[PDB]
Amino acid sequence: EQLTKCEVFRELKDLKGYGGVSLPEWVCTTFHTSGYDTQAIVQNNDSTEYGLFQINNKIWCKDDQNPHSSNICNISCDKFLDDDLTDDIMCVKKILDKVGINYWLAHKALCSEKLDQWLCEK
Ligand SMILES: [Ca+2]
Repeated sequence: EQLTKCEVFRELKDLKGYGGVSLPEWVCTTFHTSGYDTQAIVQNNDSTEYGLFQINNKIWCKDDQNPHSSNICNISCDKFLDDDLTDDIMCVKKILDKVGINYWLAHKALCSEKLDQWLCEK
């Protein structure tokens, strides 16, 4: 499910300013993390990342590949592949509170400058 820039802008409302991260920074971070695809699945080494935010199953959510996950978000990873981003966002908040925005390697590298390009109107 490939969302558009403004659909992401609209759906990530509850993250606005959280942890001091602006909405524009989030639209930018999710693109360079999953390309706006809520069904994105990437697995490198002993880890598989899920959804729009690419939440790993190493410590955030539990899945099949790793039953022994810390599962800090207390949720099955498959819940990060549907169209409802509510539970994804709740988990993102736990990630921000704990490891911070740097979980998303893309934020520092490309989403800390030039943010106006990522805004929407109306
Ligand atoms: Ca979800």
